[PDB]
Amino acid sequence: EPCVEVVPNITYQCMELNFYKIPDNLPFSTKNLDLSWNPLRHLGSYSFFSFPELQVLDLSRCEIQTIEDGAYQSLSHLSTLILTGNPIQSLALGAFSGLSSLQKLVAVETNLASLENFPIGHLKTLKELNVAHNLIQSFKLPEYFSNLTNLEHLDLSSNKIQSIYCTDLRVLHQMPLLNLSLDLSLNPMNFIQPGAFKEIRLKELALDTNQLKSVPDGIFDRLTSLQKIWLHTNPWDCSCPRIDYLSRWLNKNSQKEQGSAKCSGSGKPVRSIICP
Amino acid sequence: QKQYWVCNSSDASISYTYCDKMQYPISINVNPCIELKGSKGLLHIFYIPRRDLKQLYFNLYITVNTMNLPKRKEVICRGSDDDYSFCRALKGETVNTTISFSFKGIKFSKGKYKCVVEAISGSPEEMLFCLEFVILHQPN
Ligand SMILES: CCCCCC/C=C\CCCCCCCCCC(=O)N[C@H]1[C@H](OC[C@H]2O[C@H](OP(=O)(O)O)[C@H](NC(=O)CC(=O)CCCCCCCCCCC)[C@@H](OCCCCCCCCCC)[C@@H]2O)O[C@H](COC)[C@@H](OP(=O)(O)O)[C@@H]1OCC[C@@H](CCCCCCC)OC
Ligand SMILES: *[C@@H]1O[C@H](CO)[C@@H](O[C@@H]2O[C@H](CO)[C@@H](O[C@@H]3O[C@H](CO)[C@@H](O)[C@H](O)[C@@H]3O)[C@H](O)[C@H]2NC(C)=O)[C@H](O)[C@H]1NC(C)=O
Ligand SMILES: *[C@@H]1O[C@H](CO)[C@@H](O)[C@H](O)[C@H]1NC(C)=O
Repeated sequence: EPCVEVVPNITYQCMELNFYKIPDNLPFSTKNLDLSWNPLRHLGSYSFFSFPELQVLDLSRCEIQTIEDGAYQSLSHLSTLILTGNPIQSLALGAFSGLSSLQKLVAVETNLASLENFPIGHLKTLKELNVAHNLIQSFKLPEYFSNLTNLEHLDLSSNKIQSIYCTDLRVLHQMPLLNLSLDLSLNPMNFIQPGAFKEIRLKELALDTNQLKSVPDGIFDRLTSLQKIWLHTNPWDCSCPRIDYLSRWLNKNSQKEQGSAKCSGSGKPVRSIICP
Repeated sequence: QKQYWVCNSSDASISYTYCDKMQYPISINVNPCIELKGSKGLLHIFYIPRRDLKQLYFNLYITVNTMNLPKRKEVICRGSDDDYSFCRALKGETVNTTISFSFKGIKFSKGKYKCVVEAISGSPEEMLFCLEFVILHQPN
């Protein structure tokens, strides 16, 4: 094969080999297949019917722009599926069908604007979905999230999100055992509406390197299981009594915070401000 | 009710009194002395904890003339590498530190200022002591 072999009948790296179509001169038991940087442009029905045994698949930067129903149809054992940097624009409302075993799913920078039309709905076994560096402005998990009864990490960093509203995390209410970690870093966020996290169960929450100047008194207060939280490198306003709520909260949850949210202009830790 | 004079100053005077049964010794030197309208200085402290300063933190009970501010917790010594050297202080160890401090003024008020500072730390957190700090005013 013009491909490379790292593990016989197991792992092939057909990377950078100018393919225009899915090879197949590769064993039928292959388990790990890297097809990154190959002008594949379109993935049509059954695009992989020759690898019923794949586990990990990489299709990073493959200029793909379309994926239709059953594209991965017989990849029952697929756990990972990296679809990074692919100018997708049309996405089959059946695209991922057949991915019964999927667990991880990178979709970094795949020109996404909203998870509303992101057909992962039936991806029950999914464990982590990274849709970082995209074009999402409003982040409002849609109903289908319900079926994501195992999702434990959801990255949404570096998008175009400027604000967190109530509704935005709603569906989670109906998710009791959800030990979800949620990353929302490097976003143009500067507004979190009150009641946003009320009655929600986040294990880890990251709101660092955004543009928050202040938050709503009690915004976290009723946030079950929260073990880690990032709030550093933000343009925090340390004026009394505004900052008060947080300054306290942090002190109360010191062990929870990672890094130290500081004061804009001051540089002084927020947790050091005792207001009158 | 044995009052201990900390430091008399141009804008006020400081003093404290134990608010706990066991009344262990403490050398608290503020230098210079707090100026109620703002000033920095060196809080100097000599003590000797009965408990490992590990998770050391103060519960502050401030009370300005007319009102008092809810119970505020202020952590010192997180499990961090950034903590003040003394967070290493085990039980019977001597804590002879000095610490910089900067007090940003209070604008126009002479009433007496009463602040209680309940110290807590060590594995199962316990009270290391309590101190009632009274600070009287008379700008001349
Ligand atoms: C404030 C340092 C005083 C040093 C000398 C203290 C002498 C005896 C202690 C008595 C209790 C003092 C309690 C002070 C509480 C107020 C803190 C504060 O300044 N907050 C302002 C606040 O200050 C912010 C922080 O500045 C500094 O930190 P940073 O530079 O990182 O930000 C301040 N820190 C410092 O200047 C240095 C330190 O705290 C180091 C303390 C080290 C303690 C080590 C103990 C070791 C013990 C070892 C053996 C176990 C922060 O205060 C920390 C207070 C800890 C008190 C512990 C006392 C233990 C005594 C043990 C014997 C302040 O929040 O600024 C606000 C404005 O922000 C824009 C002020 O509000 P305003 O804008 O409306 O004016 C705010 O002041 C508002 C008035 C205040 C009441 C003031 C009452 C009178 C206090 C007179 C001393 O709050 C109601
Ligand atoms: C997310 O976290 C929740 C809540 O912390 C997890 O629920 C917990 O699940 C365990 C089972 O893994 C329950 O324990 C059960 O009872 C005893 C344990 O003492 C054991 O004999 C049983 O075999 C079984 O393990 C536990 O009661 C239950 N809730 C709690 C905390 O009381 C859940 O597993 C996690 N799920 C996800 C999606 O991460
Ligand atoms: C390739 O896989 C086949 C299928 O079992 C096996 O016959 C062959 O030995 C493998 N390659 C070798 C010789 O290692």
